[PDB]
Amino acid sequence: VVRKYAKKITEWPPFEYMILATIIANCIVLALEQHLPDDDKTPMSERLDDTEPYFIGIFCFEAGI
Amino acid sequence: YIQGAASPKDMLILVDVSGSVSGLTLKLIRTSVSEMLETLSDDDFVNVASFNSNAQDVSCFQHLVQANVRNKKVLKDAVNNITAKGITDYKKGFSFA
Ligand SMILES: [Ca+2]
Repeated sequence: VVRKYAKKITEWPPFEYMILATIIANCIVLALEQHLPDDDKTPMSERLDDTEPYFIGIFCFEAGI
Repeated sequence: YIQGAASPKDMLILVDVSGSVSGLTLKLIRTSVSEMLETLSDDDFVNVASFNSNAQDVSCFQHLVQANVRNKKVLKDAVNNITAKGITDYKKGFSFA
């Protein structure tokens, strides 16, 4: 699927830098998680989980573009 | 010594059950509750509660029972048959106690 010819986008170094920064931030968020036994969850777990929609959305946008 | 060192008490043990206290900590809590129950007397009233996310009584007793040799045994069995689950909520356990 190429959608014939439209206003086609071109690679932009700031875009790649932003994607790289997003990956680094995701790595940090994954590294700042504590796993507790049974069903206990640290209070920061909810705040950490709120960030996942944003990261998955920006990655999907990058992939689509 | 316990009789002569203080006055009759109204004790409410508030055990914390949660995912974190699972394992060795739960066994230590069980043993500690049993031992501290052993320090009560007939003149003292005691009830044991627990709370993961909503507090509940660990035994059939609901309000308070005299620390006889039978009520203490019932409380000991109830605390020995306890399990650890859920996410801790202090604001409910204390409001229950
Ligand atoms: Ca806990």
